[PDB]
Amino acid sequence: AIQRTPKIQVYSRHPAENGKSNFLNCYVSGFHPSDIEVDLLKNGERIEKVEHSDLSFSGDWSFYLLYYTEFTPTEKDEYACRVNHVTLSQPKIVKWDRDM
Amino acid sequence: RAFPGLRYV
Amino acid sequence: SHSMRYFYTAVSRPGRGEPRFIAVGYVDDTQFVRFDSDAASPRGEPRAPWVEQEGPEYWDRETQKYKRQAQADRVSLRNLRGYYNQSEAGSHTLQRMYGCDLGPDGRLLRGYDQSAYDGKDYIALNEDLRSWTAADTAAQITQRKWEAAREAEQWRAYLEGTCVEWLRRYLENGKETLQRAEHPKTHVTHHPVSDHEATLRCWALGFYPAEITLTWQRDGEDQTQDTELVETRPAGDGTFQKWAAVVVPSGEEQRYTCHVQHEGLPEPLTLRW
Repeated sequence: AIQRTPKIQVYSRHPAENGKSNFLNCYVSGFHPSDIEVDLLKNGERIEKVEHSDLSFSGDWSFYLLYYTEFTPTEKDEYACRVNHVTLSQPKIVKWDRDM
Repeated sequence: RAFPGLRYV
Repeated sequence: SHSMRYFYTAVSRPGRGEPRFIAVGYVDDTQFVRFDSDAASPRGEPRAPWVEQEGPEYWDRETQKYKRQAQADRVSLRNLRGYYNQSEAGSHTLQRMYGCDLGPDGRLLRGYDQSAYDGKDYIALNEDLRSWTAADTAAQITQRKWEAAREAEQWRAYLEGTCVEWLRRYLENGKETLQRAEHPKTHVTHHPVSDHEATLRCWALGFYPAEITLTWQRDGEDQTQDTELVETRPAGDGTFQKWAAVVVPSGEEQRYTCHVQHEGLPEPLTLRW
């Protein structure tokens, strides 16, 4: 019935250090219904080995999912999360900002 | 340990 | 206090097959089980080490329960569409959350069994575990069916017995991880936002359980209404992250302090930029 758009957060599991393996996360939350498209991008290109948590939801019935991939950050490589949802007319792209 | 019962809405 | 919580989601997909059913189970903030009806020959699967030794009869039993629930939810979704006179062309979602909360003595504080349809309350087992609250006249059809079939008695038996007993068993089996707090690792970042203001952001990383308090003060005075808080998010390894930010006049950063409260910290931590 009422649809809720996802909040989107892109971040690493541990503080990033160039050359050290890590995990890149895209956390989507607060959305309804549960169907959602989430891709992790490296320099604009979809990352292939990306997994996600099992679908669950919060007390207000809205859903949340963690998408993640193992990665080794470098100074020059750019990462982002691309999300599409029925509430979104075009995909939303959120960039990873390590200095946040 | 999940609920064992079952009833339609 | 501790809790065990199950979350069921069933979603119809007209013209793309039969409804998909997903279940997950948690003790406190730690998932321990999943089931996905779209898997080929689906099974209840462990997601925490402290149920991996439960054995095949247990896992066969949980799998049997999930398969029956998945099939039944297909019937329930069809019934609901009929109650509401909804079009078969639209997709719909049925959710259930249930479980038990325990006090420090292991006694049941509260049991739950609440359902939602189309993203909003449909029917809920009341606190007394003996009566129902229906959200509308469609849910009143379900309520009369469940009252005639003594559904509440079955849930109460589970919530006051099985739920409590198995939660206590999981807590003992997994005590090395479930009953141990992980303190947050903290730092402050700083970003100018204009010629005259700057963002101070206080980070807490790697903590368990998820409950945490992050606050900002200006010369000791709480800045509650000026602090931006993000919802606590998973790190992906079973721990959590949170940040709290404040926008301050450039040159006044030195007045501000971040304060961190967590079960894993015997004394609150103070940070400054």
